[PDB]
Amino acid sequence: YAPSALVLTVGKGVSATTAAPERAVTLTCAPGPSGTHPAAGSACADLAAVGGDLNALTRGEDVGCPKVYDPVLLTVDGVWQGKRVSYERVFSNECEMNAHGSSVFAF
Amino acid sequence: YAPSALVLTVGKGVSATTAAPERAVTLTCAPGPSGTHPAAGSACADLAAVGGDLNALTRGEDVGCPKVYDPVLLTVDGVWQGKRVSYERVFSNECEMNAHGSSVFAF
Amino acid sequence: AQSVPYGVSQIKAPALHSQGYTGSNVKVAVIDSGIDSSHPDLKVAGGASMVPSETNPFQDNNSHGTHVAGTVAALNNSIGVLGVAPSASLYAVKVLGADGSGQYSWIINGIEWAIANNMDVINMSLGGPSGSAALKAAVDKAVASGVVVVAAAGNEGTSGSSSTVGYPGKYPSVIAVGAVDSSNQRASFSSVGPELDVMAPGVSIQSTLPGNKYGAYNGTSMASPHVAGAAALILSKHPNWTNTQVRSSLENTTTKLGDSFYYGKGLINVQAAAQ
Amino acid sequence: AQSVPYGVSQIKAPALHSQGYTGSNVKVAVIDSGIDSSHPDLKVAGGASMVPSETNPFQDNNSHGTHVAGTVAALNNSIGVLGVAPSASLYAVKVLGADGSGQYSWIINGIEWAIANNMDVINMSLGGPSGSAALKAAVDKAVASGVVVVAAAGNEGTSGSSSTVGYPGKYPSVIAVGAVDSSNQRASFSSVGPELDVMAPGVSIQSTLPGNKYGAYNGTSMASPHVAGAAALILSKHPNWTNTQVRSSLENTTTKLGDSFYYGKGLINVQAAAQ
Ligand SMILES: [Ca+2]
Ligand SMILES: [Ca+2]
Ligand SMILES: [Ca+2]
Ligand SMILES: [Ca+2]
Repeated sequence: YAPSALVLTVGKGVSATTAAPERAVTLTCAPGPSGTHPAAGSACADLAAVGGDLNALTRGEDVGCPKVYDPVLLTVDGVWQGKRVSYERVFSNECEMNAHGSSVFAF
Repeated sequence: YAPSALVLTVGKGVSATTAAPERAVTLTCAPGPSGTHPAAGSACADLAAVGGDLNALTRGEDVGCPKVYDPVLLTVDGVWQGKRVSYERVFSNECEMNAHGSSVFAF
Repeated sequence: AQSVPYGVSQIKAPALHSQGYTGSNVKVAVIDSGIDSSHPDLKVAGGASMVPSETNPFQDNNSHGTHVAGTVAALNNSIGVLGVAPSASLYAVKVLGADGSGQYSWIINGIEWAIANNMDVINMSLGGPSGSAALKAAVDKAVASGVVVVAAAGNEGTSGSSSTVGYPGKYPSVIAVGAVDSSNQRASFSSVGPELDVMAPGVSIQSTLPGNKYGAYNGTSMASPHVAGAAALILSKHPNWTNTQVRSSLENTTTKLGDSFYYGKGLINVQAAAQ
Repeated sequence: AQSVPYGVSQIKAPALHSQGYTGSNVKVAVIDSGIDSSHPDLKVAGGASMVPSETNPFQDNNSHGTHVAGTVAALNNSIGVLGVAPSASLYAVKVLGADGSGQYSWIINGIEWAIANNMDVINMSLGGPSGSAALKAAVDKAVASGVVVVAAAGNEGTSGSSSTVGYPGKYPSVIAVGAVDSSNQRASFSSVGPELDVMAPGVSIQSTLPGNKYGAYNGTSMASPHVAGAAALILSKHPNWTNTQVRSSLENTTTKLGDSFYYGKGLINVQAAAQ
């Protein structure tokens, strides 16, 4: 009985709010993958892979983004293995962030 | 384009964590109601009613709970009208909390 | 072996039980979630259910109600615990569901069952923050009827200098019980305000649970059946004392603790009440 | 009217344009997201796409690439802005999708198109944090080939005393551009480390956007086409100078700013470069 539920936001800005959220989704891997995630099954799969640890999501390796600075802020809140979560990160642009996990940020 | 997504947890305890989450759901009213909520449509309807403001959820009026003290902690995180959220409350027991909104806490 | 929860002791019950007063021939209605009638440390005379979808008074799906019932009459043998009023006739008026939730009109209806079936004492370890004309009318008629009425103060600790006493215990016609520890310290969650009558042991009160189990709980809920069992012993000593006499007795012989917004009159002492 | 972005000025471009050096007859390939060829302040010679699902080099669905292209050759008329090298032949090597994301092998492939089609200068305002044997081989062959190679330092500001310069600009064969403001202050997001060559204006750099629009942007990305347009003018003055000569020229005539982990050699000065 995996207590699992996340919500994800993203807006231009360098901090939580002094940076509105322009997109927001929810993911749930428990028991099976669902939520508003145009890529649930992979994300679960992602976190599973890294076993729920944002901070450990191999960036890209062979993907390049435009070197523009339009900072984007990523928030994640919920539980994983009934373990709480409250992560937030800032990527220099939106391509960076997308090259970040594989599918977590498939958003 | 209502940026809307919440996640809800609940565990015995007086604080966020030094109180595991034993149950967790996600709700989404935007555009329409969905999520893991054995009562989505009402909750949306609830928040809509109160227009997303936890702190304003008429308790009961004509429902009584057992006067046992088994404190339960409620967390809510997300966005409402693309407005962020980070609410958490402690009810003296679990009946209290259920008598709280109508359906938000329909959990 | 059998053990005596500290609470039965805090209140001087055994002194009475020593002199032959065990609550015998007295009818106590526990309005609540029902009562496991199949536990060995309990003996349930009868009862009824106001819960439409949960109609066996003797099936406590919450455990709550069983816990409470045990603080009033846990039998007096060589097993389990010991109720305050061990030979008391126990009635299960169920008005609380499995979730411990019950409509006011169920509560109300339960009170009415008890008046008609001539209970002497009623225990209501339930409460909500708003009251109503019917509920108030309900407990008011019990008292006119001669029933002693007891109920939990509430678990909302303090809140300014405002009262946190819920209903029906806010109503002046109901004895409202707050909770203290083995040290006579009020438990923190205990409701305060001027509608509080007395205090009783309500922190880690060990009683009976559904399925031949025993366990410990906390709450103003656990304090009430102390006062309820209390009322009951006094009537085994003095069976034609009015409820007024019994009430009056309980509140005039308390050991005074703190200031009355936090402690009312203080910890009851039935030994001292029975005179 | 036409306006001259401060950046074209920071770097002394107009001095050259005054003496007849406008980057004319020089082939600059902008490897990127493509370039709106239908904007009035741009004139696009030709180009190709390595993006399999996005095969028109002249359709910039990101705008990025259009912005950059404009910092190199925005035409010189009575409208819009002004490129650094206004008469430069512009090529759109698209290797970035609508999302501004492109595989290394697309980048690589784009470089290869440019070598074969004899570009003189290549601008790569793209980058990732890890490199590879092929990518490195890629820029290395450009240079052997005689192409001047320029690329954004990266936008990861600082991080200990570790380098935050991404690829391909980390590679010593690529000129790597960091970014300064109108005050020659390095922008904060600007990457640092020993692989940084020079700085250029990369904060609120106003250029052309898809749909006859003009707007301002920030990034090491905006700094590169400054150096790229730079390279280009020097070749309009000296068309049979090797890339080595041109590189060497740019880095030996910089105005020195801070310490080189943060500024490399300093702000380029093409006026001073063309001799
Ligand atoms: Ca016993
Ligand atoms: Ca009262
Ligand atoms: Ca122009
Ligand atoms: Ca370099």
